[PDB]
Amino acid sequence: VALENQHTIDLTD
Amino acid sequence: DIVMTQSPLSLPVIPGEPASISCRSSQSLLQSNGNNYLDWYLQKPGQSPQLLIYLGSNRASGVPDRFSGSGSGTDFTLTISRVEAEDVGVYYCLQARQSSVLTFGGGTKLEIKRTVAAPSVFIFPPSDEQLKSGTASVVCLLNNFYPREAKVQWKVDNALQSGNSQESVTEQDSKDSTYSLSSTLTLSKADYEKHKVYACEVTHQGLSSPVTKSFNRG
Amino acid sequence: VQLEQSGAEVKKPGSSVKVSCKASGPMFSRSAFSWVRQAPGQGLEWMGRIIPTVDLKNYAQKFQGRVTFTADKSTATSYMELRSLKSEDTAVYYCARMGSGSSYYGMDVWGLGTTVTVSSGASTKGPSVFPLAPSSGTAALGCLVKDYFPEPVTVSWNSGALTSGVHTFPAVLQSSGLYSLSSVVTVPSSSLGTQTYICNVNHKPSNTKVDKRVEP
Repeated sequence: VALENQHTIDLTD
Repeated sequence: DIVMTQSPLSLPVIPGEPASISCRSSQSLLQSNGNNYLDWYLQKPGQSPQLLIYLGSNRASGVPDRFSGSGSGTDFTLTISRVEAEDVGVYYCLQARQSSVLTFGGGTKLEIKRTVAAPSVFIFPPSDEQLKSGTASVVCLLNNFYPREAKVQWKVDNALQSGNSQESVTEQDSKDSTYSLSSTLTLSKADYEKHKVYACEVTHQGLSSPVTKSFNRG
Repeated sequence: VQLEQSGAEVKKPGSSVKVSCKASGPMFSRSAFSWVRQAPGQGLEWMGRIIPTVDLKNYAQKFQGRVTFTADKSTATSYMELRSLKSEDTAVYYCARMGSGSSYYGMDVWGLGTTVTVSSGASTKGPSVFPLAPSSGTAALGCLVKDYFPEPVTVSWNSGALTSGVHTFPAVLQSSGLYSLSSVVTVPSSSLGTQTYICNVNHKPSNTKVDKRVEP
């Protein structure tokens, strides 16, 4: 996920 | 992708004085959220790495305030305002600009420049138990010296030995900042019993002249 | 210990090794886990990460194709499997926890590391422990921990009651392909007649524990 890769979201929630 | 430079490779610092370590990235580490994704890690001798600074300038929990990270973009600096003996180890920088790609720098060994200390030298004959198994190990110990440079010369019946010894050296001690060195001379039991005097000759800048420890038998 | 790793391993060239990293339930569910290795005397190298909650994996380019991370959500354990092993893969492999994405604030919790040795002589062998006897105000004594394989070994003195003055040296690889290590301690010379000194040598790859009394 591009968002997670740029430190914008956290895929653990 | 992204290459991390760290300099210097090694950094000798007098206790109580400041140290500065540089880290260079081939690409800016500044993200769209304003954070620079550059961490600093410390690996003390015999231990796992531990986080010291995260995201450029943030101290990890329990890290004293004499550690500080600075910089943005491509040039970063770890400063220790006053070095102490416990700080010895290898410091690594690390970029995490993309969460999916992490890269370490090459590391910087911090050396505590304590005062010169001559080694205490001890020599150990092989044990009875080992001699019964057909081989003889003679061990020479150079204990608690500084700096690391030291030369060990094995002499058997005054003959310089070559190719039959191995040595290793501890990392700098976290309390007194010294090194120790262990050298093992290995012979067959039959060769050991051919000779009489086993000597370890030690050269180190803390000594007035080379010191020799030896024993008779074998 | 917040992150528990599996024990030391020795494997033949070309085979595979699987290393585990167990976290608490709550830690596992909120974390990514990096794998970082360190060859003997070398620096740290990031191999990749897994986010167990979303079964997401990223691999360092150098390792793409022969590393696989997996996770067991029911036991809060993630796994690193490295295939087609080469001599260059002999290293300590560390598990390190970190936040995902916007929660990344460094790899703040680290495992103790797992020593993996790649060797065509892939046979665990227990050490021989020999005294380094004192004699010849401060005296030195020790234990010689010889002819074991693979790394690592740990040494304590008097079951850990004696720590001051203790130096355990890095092992050397002998010509036979087996390791040898010495551990020494300096003590008051006056103690040689009244204090017993015992080194406790633990070589877990062979489940070996040895106590050696070192008499002057």
